[PDB]
Parts: sequence; C-alpha cells; structure tokens
Amino acid sequence: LDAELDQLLQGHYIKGYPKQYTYFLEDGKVKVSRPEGVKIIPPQSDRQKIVLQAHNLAHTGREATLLKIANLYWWPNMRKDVVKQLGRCQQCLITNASNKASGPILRPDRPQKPFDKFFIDYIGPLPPSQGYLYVLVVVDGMTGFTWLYPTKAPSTSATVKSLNVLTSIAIPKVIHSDQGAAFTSSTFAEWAKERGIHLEFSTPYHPQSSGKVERKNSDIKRLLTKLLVGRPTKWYDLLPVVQLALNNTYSPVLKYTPHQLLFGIDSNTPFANQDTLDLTREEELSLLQEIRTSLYHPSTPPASSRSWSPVVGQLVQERVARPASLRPRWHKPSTVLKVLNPRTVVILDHLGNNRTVSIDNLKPTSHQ
Amino acid sequence: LDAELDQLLQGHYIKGYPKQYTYFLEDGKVKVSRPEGVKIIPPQSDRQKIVLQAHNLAHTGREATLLKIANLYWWPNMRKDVVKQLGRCQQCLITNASNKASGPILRPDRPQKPFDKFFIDYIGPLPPSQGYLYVLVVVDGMTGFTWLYPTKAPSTSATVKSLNVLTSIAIPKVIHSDQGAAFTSSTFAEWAKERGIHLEFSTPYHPQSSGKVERKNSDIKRLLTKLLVGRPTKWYDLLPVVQLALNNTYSPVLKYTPHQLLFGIDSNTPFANQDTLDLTREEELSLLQEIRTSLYHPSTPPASSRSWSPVVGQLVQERVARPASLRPRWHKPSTVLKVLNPRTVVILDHLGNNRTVSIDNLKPTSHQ
Amino acid sequence: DRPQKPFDKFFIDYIGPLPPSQGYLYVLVVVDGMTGFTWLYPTKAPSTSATVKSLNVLTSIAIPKVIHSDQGAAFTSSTFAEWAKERGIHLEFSTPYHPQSSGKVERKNSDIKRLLTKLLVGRPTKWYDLLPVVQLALNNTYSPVLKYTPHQLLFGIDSNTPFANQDTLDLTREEELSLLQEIR
Amino acid sequence: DRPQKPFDKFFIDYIGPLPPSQGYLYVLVVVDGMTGFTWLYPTKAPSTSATVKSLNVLTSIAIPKVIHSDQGAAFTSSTFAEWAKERGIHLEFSTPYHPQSSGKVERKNSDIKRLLTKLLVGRPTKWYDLLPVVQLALNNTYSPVLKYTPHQLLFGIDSNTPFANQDTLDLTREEELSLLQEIR
DNA sequence: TGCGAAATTCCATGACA
DNA sequence: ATTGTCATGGAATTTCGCA
DNA sequence: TGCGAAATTCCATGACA
DNA sequence: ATTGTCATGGAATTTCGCA
Ligand SMILES: [Mn+2]
Ligand SMILES: [Mn+2]
Ligand SMILES: [Mn+2]
Ligand SMILES: [Mn+2]
Ligand SMILES: [Mn+2]
Ligand SMILES: [Mn+2]
Ligand SMILES: [N+]
Ligand SMILES: [N+]
Ligand SMILES: [Zn+2]
Ligand SMILES: [Zn+2]
Repeated sequence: LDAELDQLLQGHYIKGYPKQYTYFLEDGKVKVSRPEGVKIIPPQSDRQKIVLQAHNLAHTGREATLLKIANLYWWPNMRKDVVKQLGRCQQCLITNASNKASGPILRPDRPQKPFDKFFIDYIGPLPPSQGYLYVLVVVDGMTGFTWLYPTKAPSTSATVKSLNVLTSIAIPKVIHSDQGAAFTSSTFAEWAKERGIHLEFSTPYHPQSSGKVERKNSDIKRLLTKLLVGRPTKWYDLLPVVQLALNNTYSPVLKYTPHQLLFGIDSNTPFANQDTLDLTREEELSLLQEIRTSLYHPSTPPASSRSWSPVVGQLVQERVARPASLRPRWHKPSTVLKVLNPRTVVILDHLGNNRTVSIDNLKPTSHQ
Repeated sequence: LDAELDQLLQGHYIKGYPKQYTYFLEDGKVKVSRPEGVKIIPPQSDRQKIVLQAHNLAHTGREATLLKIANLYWWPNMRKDVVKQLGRCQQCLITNASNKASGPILRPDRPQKPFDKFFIDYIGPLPPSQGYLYVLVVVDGMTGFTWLYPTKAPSTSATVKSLNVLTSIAIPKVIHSDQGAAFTSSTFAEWAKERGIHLEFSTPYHPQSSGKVERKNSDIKRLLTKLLVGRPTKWYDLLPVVQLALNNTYSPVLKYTPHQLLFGIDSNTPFANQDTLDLTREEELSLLQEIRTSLYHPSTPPASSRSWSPVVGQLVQERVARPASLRPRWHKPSTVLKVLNPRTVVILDHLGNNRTVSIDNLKPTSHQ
Repeated sequence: DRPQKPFDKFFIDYIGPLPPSQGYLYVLVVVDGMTGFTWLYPTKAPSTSATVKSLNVLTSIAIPKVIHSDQGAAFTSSTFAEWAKERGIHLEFSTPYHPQSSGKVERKNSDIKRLLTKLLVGRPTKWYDLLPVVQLALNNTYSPVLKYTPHQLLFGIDSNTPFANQDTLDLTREEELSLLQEIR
Repeated sequence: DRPQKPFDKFFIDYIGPLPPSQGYLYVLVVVDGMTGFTWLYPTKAPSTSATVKSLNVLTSIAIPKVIHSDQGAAFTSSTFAEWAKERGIHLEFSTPYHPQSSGKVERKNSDIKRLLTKLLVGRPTKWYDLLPVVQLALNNTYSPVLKYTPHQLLFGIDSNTPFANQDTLDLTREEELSLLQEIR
C-alpha cells in the first residue's frame, strides 16, 4: 500500500519491483516507465477493487481481464491477482464451460453367463400403434439376446407385467437400468427383492452407462424404419418379427448371433448354422462354454491430450440437469468424497448430500 | 446355372471354382467339400434370390449377410454378389448411417473492411421480458462489432425496423444469413435491393456457415446468464449493457476489442487504452489500417483419417431435415452437378431440382 | 442318425377347462422334446386362433422344426396348417385315441398336471399369477435319467433359481378334503 | 496538448417542434466534434427523459468524454446531470444566448437544419422514415477543410454509399411557394 | 517361396440415448 | 451406491490357389 | 551466455446453433 | 447459388531480470 510504495519512490529496492526501471510521483499517483508505456502502480490495497472492476465489465477470463488492467496499470504478478478473483467469482464458475475432457471410457467386463445381468430401458413415445406408445427393451448382457414388449406407458406396472412374462423363462441375478421413474419406484424395488434380483442403477443422466441397451434401441428403430418405408408406421405387429430378426443376426466382430450365444444352436430359422449337427448336445454345450469365454473384449481407448481424472477432495461441479433458459449450466462447487473408479465418483453436493455421479457430468473447478 | 455346374460335376475346370476341391451331386443338388464343411453350390440363376433372402432377414450389411449365406452355401466371389444387392436396396440406402466423415472445414478469409459483410441471426424465444421474446444479432464480419435488437418475433418486419436503425450509421456491401423465414421473404429481398445490399444465404441446416454470429450468440447468452444469476430473467434492460460490454472486450488471440477494430480508438469506457494519445487521428487511422491487415488467420485443420470429398457426378444423399419418428434420415440418392468448393456442392435432387448443399448434410452413397 | 437337439420337436397340448383366472380358462403346454423345457400359455379357448396367438409369442424366441400334438380341433384345422407351412414347421399327429410322445415328455406332462392340481387347490382362481413360478419349478427340476435340468440343457449353465427342495407333489389331507369340497 | 479525437466531445441539441411524423415531433442532434459525424434521434418532447432514452441508445455504441450543449431545460436538469455523472461524462454548457461550438460543428448544424427543411417540404409528415438517409448523406459529405468525410474519419475507410452528387441544398421555386402555402 | 486375387480383419464413424 | 456399445463398409492385412 | 521465474503464446474443448 | 468460430485456462515456450 502507501507504506510499500514509499520506500520505492526514494529509490530503495522492494522484492517484485524491478530495480532497472524508474518510479516517480505525478498527478498524485505512483507511476513507472515501462517499455509499453507509462502505467499507474496502485497501492496493494486498491488492487482487488481494480481486478474486480475490470473482470466485471464482461466477466472475462484471465487474458481478456488482464488486457483491460494493463491499459492503465502495472504491478508485480498481476495475473496472480486476476486468477485469485476468477477462482472466487460465483457467476463465472457456474456459467463458463469446461475446457478439460473426461478421462478415457471404461469397458466393463462382459457378464460371464446369460442371466447374470439384464439391461432394460424404454423406447418412445412412438406414433400410436394399436393404442401402444412405448417398447420395453430387455437385453441380456452376456449374449445380447433381447426381448421386446409394447406398452401404453413407461410405467412400473407395465414393466412388472412384461418382466413377469419374461422371468417365466429364467430369473436374472442383476437388472441394470437408468434412473427412470419406472425403475426407481418402491413398487419395482419390492418386485425385485421378492425375487432375489439385485437392482443396479446408472449414474444419473448418463445413458452411456446403459450403453448395452441404448445401442440395441438403435438397431430396433433402424430395422423398424426399414420395414415401414412407404407404409404407415404400424409398428406393433412388427415387434415380434424384429425381436426374432435381431436375435438371429450376426455380430461381425463376434461371428455369433445372440441366439447362438444363448442356446449354442440355431433354431428353425432361415440359414441355420449346421456345424454341430454331429455333436451330442453335451458336446455342443461344452463347445459353447468355450465360445462364451473367448469372445473379443474391447480395451480402454487412449486418454485425450487434455483430460482430467478425479482425485479425492478435489472441488468439482455437477452439470445442471435441465437448465432453464438463461440459467447456469453448472451447480456450485462440491467435493469429491470417493473415487469409485476413474470414471465414477461420490460427491458431497454441499447441501450436503452424497451423490454418485459420472465424471461426464462433472467439470473440475477452475483456478483451484 | 445348370449349364456351368454340369461341366463341373464331370471334373473339368471352370474359372472361379478351384480345381483342388471335389464337387459332387447329392439330394438333387451340386455340393462341394470345403475346410469349414460341405456347402451347397446354387446355380448362378438362384443366387440373387438367396442373397436377397439372407439380406432381408434383418437388412444386414456385408459381413452379417455373408455369414448367413455361408452357413448353407458356397460359390465364387460371394461378397461381390452381396455388395451388388446392398447397393440396390432402397431401404438400407436411405436408413443406414454414414461411416465416412466430412472433409476438413474451410476458414474463409476475414472480410477486409468493416461493413463489407454483416452476419445476422435470431436468438430466442427467451423468457418474456417487457413483451419481447427474441434478439436480432448483427455482427460485422471484419471487426466482430455487434448490434443487438429486442423483438417480439423473428419476422421480416422486425428485421427491417432494426436494420433501418442500424443502416443509419453505414450500409454494408453484403448481409449473410441462414435460410430463416425472416430473411428469405420477398419483402426482405426488396428491402436489400432498394439499398444496394447483396443477400448471401447459408446452405440449408448448416449453422456453422453463420459461425461468426452463432458464436457471438454464445457470448451474449453467457453474459446475460451471469448478470441474471439469482434474479428474475429480466433481460430486455440488459441488452444495451451487454452490447457495450462485448464490443469492448478483448479477444486474446487478436489483442484487440471489436470497438478498437472498428474505430481504432477506445471511447469513454473503463480501462480505455491510451497508446495513441500522441498520434494525430490520421496517424491513428494509418496504424489501424495496418492492424486490420495483420490479424491472425486460422488455417484449415488436418483431414480426419476417413473423410470423403465430393467429386462431380458422384451419387450422394442429402440428410432429411426434420425426419418423422421411425422414418429414414436420408433422401434417395442424387448426383453432384458442381463442386463449388470442397465443402459445398450443387446436387440434382432427382425431382430434379438444383440444391446448393453443405457436405455435412451429405453422405456418399455406398457400394458405388 | 444325428443326435437329438433342442428345437428339434415341440410337444403341445391343451389342459382345461380350468376355473376362471383373470378371464383365462386353458393352458397351452409346450415341451421341448430333447431338453424337457416347458413353456405355458394361458388361453380363453382351445381354438386355432388362441393357439396361433400363443405360438406367435413362443416362435418369436425360437422356432421348432416339428410340432407334435394329438388330433385336437385346434391343431388339425387348415388355418393351423397354413400357419405352420408359413414358418417351415412340419406338423405331426399322434393317431386318434393313442397318444404317443416320449418317456421324458410323458413324465413332464404328468408333472405339469400334478403340479397344477396341487396349487390349483385352496386358490382355484389365482393360477394366472402362478404360471411364471410353475414354469421355473418345472424347468429347474432335476431329471433322473439325465444328470441335468431342462434349464441346464437349454442354456448350458446353472440357473439362479435352483429348486433344491424337490417337493412332495402329492395332495395332503386338508387338500384332498377341500378338493372334494370344491368339486361338490 | 494532445491531438483531437473522435469521442472527445459530442455536441447535442434539439430541433423542433416539427409537424407530427409517426408520433414524433423533435430531433435530438448529436455531432462528434473531431469527425463531424452526426447521429439523429426522433423524440416526442425536448425533455430530460427523451434525451436520456435517446442517449442510452447512442451510449451503447460509444461514450463521449464530454457532452456540450446550450442551456436547454432538458440538459440542465439534475436528472440529466445524475445520468452523465453515472457514465463518467463531463457536461459542458455554452453561456446563455451565446451559442459557441466550433466552425466544423456550426457548419454541420446549418447543413442539418437546411437539409431537413429541404425534404420536410412536399412531405412535412414523412420525415421519420427519412432520418436514416439524411444521416448517410450528412456523413458521406466531403469536408472542404479536411480531405475526408465524417464516415472516413470515424471508421478509417471509404463507405459503400458515397454521395458523389454534392446536392443543391437550396429551395427551388415550387418549394418556396409550397412552403409559403403550408405555413399559411 | 513367390505372385495376384480373394477373404478376412481392422477400425473410424455415428447413433442409441 | 458404479463402469459405453457395436453395425457399417472401405482399407489394410492375411490367406488361398497355384506353380 | 546462463538461470529461475514471469509473461506470453499455444491450443484442445465445447457451445452457438 | 457458397465457406465455422473463438473464449477459456492449464501447459509449453519465450522473455525478462539479473549477474
Ligand atoms: Mn431411458
Ligand atoms: Mn438461426
Ligand atoms: Mn389334447
Ligand atoms: Mn437548443
Ligand atoms: Mn434410452
Ligand atoms: Mn442461430
Ligand atoms: N468390470
Ligand atoms: N475465402
Ligand atoms: Zn465473473
Ligand atoms: Zn436392406
């Protein structure tokens, strides 16, 4: 402030202020002659106010704020003071975008057996067909084998009615879904506990987590579209055909159809594979056990050159789910309690609740 | 057919059918013993039907269709027949996605002078503020200098009222816009012809083409959001502040504000730059002429490893604009009449109309 | 001859009429010959159309080469024949009054009839909801001849619902007296 | 002393009352001192509030260091003073009855008054729509003293609307007789 | 122990949300 | 308390048919 | 004719549609 | 008949202050 700046005018050396420049008084203010020109040196006690006034013109980041300040002022390590303010500006912190990418995706292991894990999800609404608007899709994680049910709503009740029909065949250890209303209800929880089925939920607003079934929705819609070209969109009667068609389609990378992965033998459908005609069922089941274990498994891709990975105690911000018009896209900063895996964390949302959250819905808070 | 297959059973050599394998008759059909197993060799006259039946089960692509066929059959160069059918299947051609990326973007030259080119566009609708729902944004291409007008609708009439006010200052050579209803109307055309202003339109559904103003919309909304944190979204009264705030904000890559680029001198706003205080206006205008010409210009980025560039006479497909539920995302194939530049083409949309179109809304038709 | 396989042959039959349950009166019974795996479908009638409606569900999961049945009206109609011809399914009928299936299939049908009657008592009307659990029981029941359950043979794995308590299946004293009371 | 610059000083004044045009009666006139660049704003009254409303538009494009005006009520009110103080604009008044601006500014105001009267005749009522073109004319008019137009000095480029036909600006015989007819 | 063509495998691209 | 996926069709690489 | 720190420049990321 | 753009904040690179 006035103390530090005084020792300077008399020509003695202060750390930070280079000695090779000449500092004078003029118009009631301490000045300095620098290559770019003559700038005012404000007292340390004035500096926060200045950085703030410059930042507030358009809520600019580091350089654009600096460039305003440097028009009139100089002092040691200006950017350090600029960055101090950016790190405390609520409005910038919750409105600006991130410029760091998420770390590279995980490729979770394929479930070892059929019925180990189901992925479920709704498609729709669709143009009304026989009063129906939605399709429940259930995908067996190991095999890809998929079941389709038309419904009038994406409700718990319609979910239960269809799953009662499907579980006639077999009960799965785990059913994975997103946090849709149909799956998080207490009625659906009872229905699963009643049966020894464990419910697994995706982190919220992260359909990549239900990727197995989302991806199957693409094939379902794509085949439905093709079959409906130049006809009215009467899809109800085609669900059964599409289900059969997709369950018997080869995956080029696997060289197997999901039907084959589930049963180890084609049924009476066109172009049935005949290679195991001379094996006994038991020999067939033994070759299927071997086929199941040696399926191609993708590996985690390279990190992008500017990614971040979460660290316990880091300040991070959760993306606002359905942000209103002209409202921030980010929540206030919160703290990483636990790193479940490099792509998943528990945060204290500073209310404070524990939330389990994908890093894709997180940015690391800027300026520490 | 029956002719070609006969010469084979008697043991003479036909081109395509390897001589080292043994071909026999059984159950009324020509067969062959191959490493994988014994397959039927259909007569050439049966083959189209077979490929078709296999493809039609789930409208599968090359390998997945092949794998069905190879379960029962063998013949020379099967994939060639598979690919022949895929290239003729309307339903696959108009529903499947592309797997080739667009060629690398162009970085058009920055307009040489202020007023050479304006980019205009609407933001909204926004939460009602004083009865207003939209903002007209006008961005000078050379300087970035931006004008903002609140409107009740994105109409021609409101466009004209605001541009009459703006053109009080200066008339631009060119006004670039997208194909919005407000800009393509005959009333707006008359209004521009009346003034010696040339209208330039983006290719349809390609806002990257209005990138200059789209990008400015981001800053406008971002600053509006910050200023409205924890207050009701009363944005009308802030347009003037935001306009001033952004026109006087530095671009870090340029080291200039748009105001500076337009006038070569700051006005009475906070942190006004003072470097040209000792120059005459004329000296100032001469330094500005030099500053304008030496601004950083970005270069075209590297092509991605699997891109396509349009070639005259190529079959290509335009993306359907607003495709209905369960309907194809692509139009029927059409022909490239002219390559305007590597990212822009004229196609005969086989009705046939001439359309000028971005390659981002095109895929190259598959299987030639 | 080639070894027997799942989907080689489905054995179908109707059971009923039963007491009404949520509007349903019959059960179409489908048993895979090689595995002994059972599917059950509630119907309102033993008609061709109820059969087609139910088999359309099953045949969206897996198609048999041959369907075997007695000469019930539902299975001998020309509609049902047209249906099978359309799916490349060969039909096969036992000669009238002489039902022949196979030992494994015969025993399974006995189990089904007996297991149904067991729980159809005390709750003659709530069997619709019980069809799922009935099937799981039937399909996770050990086969004396083979070392394996139908589930194991169909899918090649253990199931998450083994029915370890191989049950009585006979009618207790209270059930005999209240089956004689309901059938009064 | 440092050379004169655009935005150093804006000279403002009211012209009117005029005949009604789309509800407007006056013109606030703003002339930049260094460049001679003119902005015009239609108002309904020569009041502080009409002045503030108009200057708010202009001061969203560029802010002057000093505003100069006569001692009109609109400019001497304490509201207008509060307004300028808020924007760091110093106010400057000519002494009453002695309007002083500058040679360049004086001539410009003469041009404005004369150019207005010229087209305000035959169409005394349609001037609202003409304000844009009036300004373009005024701003792309060559300055005898300087080699440059206000447009050129403000923006440092030629404009796309040069007014090459430096016009008569005087009233023809038909206009004098019909200005004497309108003012009857 | 090598060549030309065919077959198979690789893998970026995009779409499911 | 959890986690992306995989059909697609040109290109790159491997295998086949033959000497 | 070189060192440590500060300043400046680079540039991937994402959001406007 | 046309065509992406540029604020942002860590990291990489250059410059500054001093001997
Ligand atoms: Mn969902
Ligand atoms: Mn638009
Ligand atoms: Mn019977
Ligand atoms: Mn006056
Ligand atoms: Mn979904
Ligand atoms: Mn837009
Ligand atoms: N895993
Ligand atoms: N260009
Ligand atoms: Zn801020
Ligand atoms: Zn097809």
